[PDB]
Amino acid sequence: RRGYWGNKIGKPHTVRCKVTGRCGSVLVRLIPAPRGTGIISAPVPKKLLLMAGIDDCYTSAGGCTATLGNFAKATFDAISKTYSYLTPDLWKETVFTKSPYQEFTDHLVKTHT
RNA sequence: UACCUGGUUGAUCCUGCCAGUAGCAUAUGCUUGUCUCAAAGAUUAAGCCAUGCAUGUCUAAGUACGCACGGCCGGUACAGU
Repeated sequence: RRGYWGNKIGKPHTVRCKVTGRCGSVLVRLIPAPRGTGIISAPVPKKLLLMAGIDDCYTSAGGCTATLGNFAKATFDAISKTYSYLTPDLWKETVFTKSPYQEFTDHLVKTHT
């Protein structure tokens, strides 16, 4: 989930909110950034965030980032939390639409599992 | 540009320092066409010093008998310089 800096002009360029993600003494602090600053990070998370389409970000690390297996999994952990972070936009209540499992069950009553 | 990478082990995750990285100002090595700007015996010995120079000054208007120059003849405030 991508978001904006402090104002709108369409097409989100950065992270919605300031989030973290930890994997066994490594953590990352993805901080939002204004347009055109580029991704300011180490080489390892610069891969992931660039592929994500998050084109602007400030970061900072803490702990042993030498063992990169932790470092990248902790980045990926942070990138997950974006839709698991509650924002005032999402406060309006969902309509609880029926599941595809329910509606399309008619074709699956043959022998299908 | 709010950034990290290598090194303790058979292998893994930490703690931790060492090394790598960029700027700045002094010395030094090697090299060097053209253009502008210019810091420069402070670091150490506020150690010691040859020679040369670096503070003098007169307007119509303080004092002109320089045997100076000049004079158009002088002085009688008395010339001009």
